Amino acid sequence: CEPSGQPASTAYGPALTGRPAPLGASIDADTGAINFSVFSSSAESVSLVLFTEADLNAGRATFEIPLDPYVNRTGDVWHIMLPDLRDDLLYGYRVEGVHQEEDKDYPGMRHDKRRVVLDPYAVAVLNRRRWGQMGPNLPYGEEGVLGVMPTWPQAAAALPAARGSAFDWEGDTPLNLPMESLVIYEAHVRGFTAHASSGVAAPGTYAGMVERLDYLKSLGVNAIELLPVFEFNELEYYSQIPGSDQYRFNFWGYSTVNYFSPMGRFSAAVGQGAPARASCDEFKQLVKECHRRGIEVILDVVFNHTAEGNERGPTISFRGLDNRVYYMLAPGGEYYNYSGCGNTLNCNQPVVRQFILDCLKHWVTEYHVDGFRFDLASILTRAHSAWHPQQYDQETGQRVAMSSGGAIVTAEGIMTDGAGVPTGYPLADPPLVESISEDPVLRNTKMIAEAWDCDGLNQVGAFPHYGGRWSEWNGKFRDVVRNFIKGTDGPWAGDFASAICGSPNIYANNTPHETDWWANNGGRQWKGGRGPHASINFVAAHDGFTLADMVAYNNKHNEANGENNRDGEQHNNSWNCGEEGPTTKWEVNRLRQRQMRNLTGALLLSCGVPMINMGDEYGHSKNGNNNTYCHDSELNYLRWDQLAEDPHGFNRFVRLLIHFRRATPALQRTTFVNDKDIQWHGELPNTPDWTDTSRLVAFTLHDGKGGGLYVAFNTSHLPKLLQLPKWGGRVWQPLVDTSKVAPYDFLAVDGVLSAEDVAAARRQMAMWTADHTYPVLPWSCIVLQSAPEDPAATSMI
Amino acid sequence: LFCEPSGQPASTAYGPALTGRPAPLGASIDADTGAINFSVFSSSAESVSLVLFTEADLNAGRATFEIPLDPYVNRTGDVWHIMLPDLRDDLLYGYRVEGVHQEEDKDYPGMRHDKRRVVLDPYAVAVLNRRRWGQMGPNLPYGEEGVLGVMPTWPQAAAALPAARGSAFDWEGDTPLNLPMESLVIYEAHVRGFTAHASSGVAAPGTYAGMVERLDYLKSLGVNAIELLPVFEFNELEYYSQIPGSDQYRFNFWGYSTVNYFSPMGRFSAAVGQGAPARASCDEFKQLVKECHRRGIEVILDVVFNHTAEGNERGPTISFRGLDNRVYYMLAPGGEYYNYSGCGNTLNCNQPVVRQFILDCLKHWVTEYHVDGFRFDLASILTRAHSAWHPQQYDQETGQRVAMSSGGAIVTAEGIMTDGAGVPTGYPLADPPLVESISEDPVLRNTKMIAEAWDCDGLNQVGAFPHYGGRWSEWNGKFRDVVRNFIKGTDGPWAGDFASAICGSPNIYANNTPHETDWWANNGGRQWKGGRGPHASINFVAAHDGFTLADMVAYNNKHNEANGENNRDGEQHNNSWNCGEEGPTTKWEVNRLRQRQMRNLTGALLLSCGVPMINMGDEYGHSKNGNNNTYCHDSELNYLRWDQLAEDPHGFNRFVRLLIHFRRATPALQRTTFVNDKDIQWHGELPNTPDWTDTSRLVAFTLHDGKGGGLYVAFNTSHLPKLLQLPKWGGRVWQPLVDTSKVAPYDFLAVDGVLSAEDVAAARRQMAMWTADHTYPVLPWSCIVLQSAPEDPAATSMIK
Repeated sequence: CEPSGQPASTAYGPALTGRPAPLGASIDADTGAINFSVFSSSAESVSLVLFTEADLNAGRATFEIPLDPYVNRTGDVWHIMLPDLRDDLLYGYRVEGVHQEEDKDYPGMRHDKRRVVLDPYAVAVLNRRRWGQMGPNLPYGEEGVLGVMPTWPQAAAALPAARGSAFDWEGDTPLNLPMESLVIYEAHVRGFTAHASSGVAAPGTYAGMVERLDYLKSLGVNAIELLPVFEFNELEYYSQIPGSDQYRFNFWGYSTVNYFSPMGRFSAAVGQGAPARASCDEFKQLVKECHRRGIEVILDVVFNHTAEGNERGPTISFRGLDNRVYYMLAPGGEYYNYSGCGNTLNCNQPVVRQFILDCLKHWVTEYHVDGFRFDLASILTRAHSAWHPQQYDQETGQRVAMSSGGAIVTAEGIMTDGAGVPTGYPLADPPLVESISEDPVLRNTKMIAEAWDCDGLNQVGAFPHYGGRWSEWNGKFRDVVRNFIKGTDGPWAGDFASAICGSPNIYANNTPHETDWWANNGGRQWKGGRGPHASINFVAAHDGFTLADMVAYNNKHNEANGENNRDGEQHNNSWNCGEEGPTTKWEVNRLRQRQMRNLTGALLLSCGVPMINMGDEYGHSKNGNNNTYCHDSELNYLRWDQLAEDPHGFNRFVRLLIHFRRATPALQRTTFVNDKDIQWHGELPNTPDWTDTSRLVAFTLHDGKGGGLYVAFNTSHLPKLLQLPKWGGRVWQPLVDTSKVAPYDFLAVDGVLSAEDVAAARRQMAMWTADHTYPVLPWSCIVLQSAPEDPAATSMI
Repeated sequence: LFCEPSGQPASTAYGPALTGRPAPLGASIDADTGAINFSVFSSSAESVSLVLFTEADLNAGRATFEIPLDPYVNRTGDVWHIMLPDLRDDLLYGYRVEGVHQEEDKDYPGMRHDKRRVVLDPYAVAVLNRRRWGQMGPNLPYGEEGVLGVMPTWPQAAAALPAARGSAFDWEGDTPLNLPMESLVIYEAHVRGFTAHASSGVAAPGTYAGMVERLDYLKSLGVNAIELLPVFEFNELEYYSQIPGSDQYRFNFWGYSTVNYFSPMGRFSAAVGQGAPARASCDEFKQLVKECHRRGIEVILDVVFNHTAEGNERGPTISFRGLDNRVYYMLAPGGEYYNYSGCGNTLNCNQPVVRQFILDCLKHWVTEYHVDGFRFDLASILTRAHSAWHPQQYDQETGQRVAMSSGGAIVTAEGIMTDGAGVPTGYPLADPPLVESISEDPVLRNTKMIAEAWDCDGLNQVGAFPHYGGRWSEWNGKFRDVVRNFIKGTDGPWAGDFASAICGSPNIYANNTPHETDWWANNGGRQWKGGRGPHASINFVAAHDGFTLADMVAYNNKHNEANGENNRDGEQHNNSWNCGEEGPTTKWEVNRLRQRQMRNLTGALLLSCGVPMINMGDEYGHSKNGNNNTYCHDSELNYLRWDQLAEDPHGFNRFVRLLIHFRRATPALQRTTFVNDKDIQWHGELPNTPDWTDTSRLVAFTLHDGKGGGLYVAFNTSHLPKLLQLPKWGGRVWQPLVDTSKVAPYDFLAVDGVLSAEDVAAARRQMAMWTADHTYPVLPWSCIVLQSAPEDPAATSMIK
């Protein structure tokens, strides 16, 4: 409120002291001034820097306002208020302080007054407006020139909208659909409509996606999991791929530049010159429209590492604000690398915890988002690295060097979190995860863990989940289903039956392996208290093989990632069904058509929550590449042409199976099935094969009202005759048979089958079903429905 | 000279009688004069009178006129004859024959002349007596002086005069069709049964003309030959009486008891029932043949030359007994009737006059009625040597007949009767001159002959009936037995035997390693053992006698109580299985199994080489409630049920119809030579691995079409289902057609009023992953027929 001394300019009035809360740029409700607030415990000086867009493009600042360190600062939070500020300016911060390479008494200090760094709380960011657009060709690294390189030009943050109104939600609320009801579709914003066949107005944008959303409503999906939509740099490592005319993009976006700003290069409007805040409203429009169609939005989020990399990466934000607070560091200043990406965010140090939590609440409150999937979630359980606060000489006024550079170490010099835990140690009770799990703003927000990291920490089945608040990507489900369905000796039959049940062997298991450290110690308290809906089941996802390719290649084919690449999963549990890649051998193609459906049957006929990889609903292929992370091409694009074509009726199959699952409450459970819910069979009723050599799993599943389903997967290379369990006064009726050419693979009424067609196809087999016999082809899958016995069935149609 | 008056005066109805002529036998129009010549054989008669009737007189048991023939003028040798000019056309005729009777003089055994009777000319062109089916004859004081006729069920009969000159039937260019035997599919039908039911909806139910109105059904069914049960005049009231414990009366319904061989059964004629002259039955029958021929349907007459309606000595004297008993019937030296027929008498088939009679009869039906074939009831009797007597000798002065040693019976030294040429009477001849004549007569050379090659005294000649160079086909009783057993699932040689049956029974008609103890096959039969194709085999699973097709899958044993004889009558061993319960049931699994078994039996019948015969009603599931011998019932038991047919509740009639047409479109099944290892190949659950063991429950085969294609057929008769591995023919795929596991209409995937071409294509693509794998699942007690098509990989893409 008081003036802090800095003079007015053409763009704003005399600066005021301002307030530390809220962090970020906000409008003062009293004066209308923009209050600016940014944390840094390590900075000696801080300047607010403002840009016109032209100045920003040119690598030049328009205005600089030095903050008074006595008046424009409260504790570790710097703050200043600028009244009557031109609201089309953009902002950042020049932060001066020590640097370890210029004084080694200060490991972990990495200030650079030549940089202008981004407000971590930036509501929208501008740097480059169009996807793939290179930044300007400035003489970077010279006096007064802002930005790092053409791939990393100067970014700036948008100001709060002073005049004008907010977005009209029209009563929109997050849907709060019960977790167990979900069918999740993993999609990429750009890849969903970037392909020419998409036919939309703004290909590859938030606005483009809205235009094709009816597809996903028609497909029967009720949740979309978006790949990272937080601002990232797709030109991060832009270079020509060695031995190829293609260029290397960071396509997927698992390398976040700013966590509060939506990705501008997914915004049609920003691409066309709109103000940077336009992307905010384009994303709000998208969520609104997903909700109109009964589709939840789950954001994939990456709080385990940032785009700044290690010391050889760019100073964009955290590193130049306060490197010691934001990143996991050893006492020399080296970056712990549990993320496998160069740095590891300091998740559980207090300011960082608050940042992440504020970020999640921001996306829920401002964008009405329904859930978060946390990439490499194990990192969020690890103890942070602490440093003592900087000492200053009262006489000299000067900074005072400390023992071990002020790293809080053990007697053996090992980094510690300040409270006795060695840095990196996985916590039974991580404060961040507890905060996420218990914050009231997030209480109806779904939380999904990918419960491992890149240093071999694996917490699946015992992520700290605070009373059922977290589901987990179930990678065991993926490997089990792939092994069993291709036909593989081992324990895969038993393991598969368990997967059908929602993997209670993983989520309700209270007898950990003797060698599993986590499950025996920190994870033990978390080994129960969850039902099947904690298992996010998937057969494929953005990384790894597609469904089609899983059934077409024994080995990966990542040549397009560049000569001398060592990219992608080695152990794929795949089978090419006879020949590597495309082939005219008919028995191969017959088998692939079947195994696509068998794998999908497994996914959507299991308790827990199925996730579908974009494109696997129509047999999308990446030509055997199991790691398309760098390709801005058809390999990562939804192929609207191939979808229309549906040559062997697979998209119809998937679509109908989705809808059939949604309509079957016995598959959508919050408690595990018991011996009265499900019974196991073989070729004979109640005689399951659990042996190493098993090639058959089959089960009945009751609907609670006397009806129910019979399901069987024959993974044998031989055909089988099944004896069906006899239910008094009832017969089994055909629905799914993967041995049948489409549309008779799925006998449901639709635009292709009439109610007559279906009844006729049921009556055809009436002699087989009445006998309680059903013939099944090798590598095939059956679903039957129990119906009231009607002896007139076997008379004339 | 034939025209010189023989002495007998004119009457109000004819001119003075003339000498006449011995040939032709019967009553014929002299061309020039226009007078009626009468000629009848009798070697043993002392006196003959032509007797003439008005129908009123006939019905009142009285002659209208009588002309005694002069023995020295109106006779040449053993043929009595006389000619009547200006004969009135309302008159019918018979013969009063006088001579000796063994009851009155024991010196003349075999003689049974009775002058109280007026007998029927065996060559009668039409017969009149009772004009309505089941109408009892008039109440007359029978047995009393003056009155003709035996009893109300055997009233006086009489023969119609020949048709007047210049009035012949208009065939409109009709000829016998002369279809190749191997192309036939035969339908065994009863004229009255065909339309007697209320549901027939025809103008004249139970008649030749009634049958014409429904011929279309047969053409549409896909049949090209109808085999009519005995169409020659018989008496349906011959043993008329109430059946012990019923409201129904005993009839001779089927008609295997012939009264006159030259005359159509009058009570099958709508016209006779409506009061037309007796010859009306002739034109009505001709019309029927013409109508059959128009539709490409051949006509085959069941004929019963092994015995007659006159029975033994206790039977009625209607014709042959009263004319020349020693000639016409097979007799022992004491006058006893040989009974190889099991019916009281046995016709003396091979004696010369009788051979002439039988030949003349066959040519009559062929020439005058354009008939295409004959099926000989108990045909073995036609191979048997006859009874011979020396000619009667008379005292040249006295005149009196003279008694002879043994009654004039030509006997061995031990007293056994003989045929005159050293063969003992009854001996089955290798070369019976009757059969030789039937086989070689040029008028009959395009006429099909079919033998029921057994009789009722244990003689069996199947595989070796004297066939004169393949001129005869045979009812293959073995086919029936083998098929029945195999299909119901039965341990033994049945799989192997069933495979032989499929091939048209070469193990019977082609081979010649006769069975150790079979006397016929080792002797008279031996020259007949080979030289025939599969077309010699008439295959059947059922016939008018025995169970219907539906009753075979619903009954372990016969239920003939309603025949009055307390279930003693009928076949003892039917090789039937009730599919889990005796009679009508509510048990779904039993009813499922019958629907299949009915089709599997029919498939066996129509997917085998040889000539298949279908029994009327079996094409829709006709039942006689477990009665395997409905010989005596004039009721719905023996009537084509048009109401049940129209209903077709599990689509069985569609199945049978489509399979007949399919067979007929499949030249590989219609052969005059036997298949070899190139024409057919045998399989099991694995290709080329058939099961011929005692416990086998699977016969499967491929049949080439000689155009690169062909068929896969398989019969699983096991109680378990099976997965068949089909043989791989390079560049080709097996396509489904017939699968009795499938509920109709998917039991037969051919286009028709129910399945469109789209539906058929769709149903085939459905199975395309299975057939491409050369894997086919089959239900227990099921049958499939697959067709080889060229490989198309597009089949496993989306249907439409």
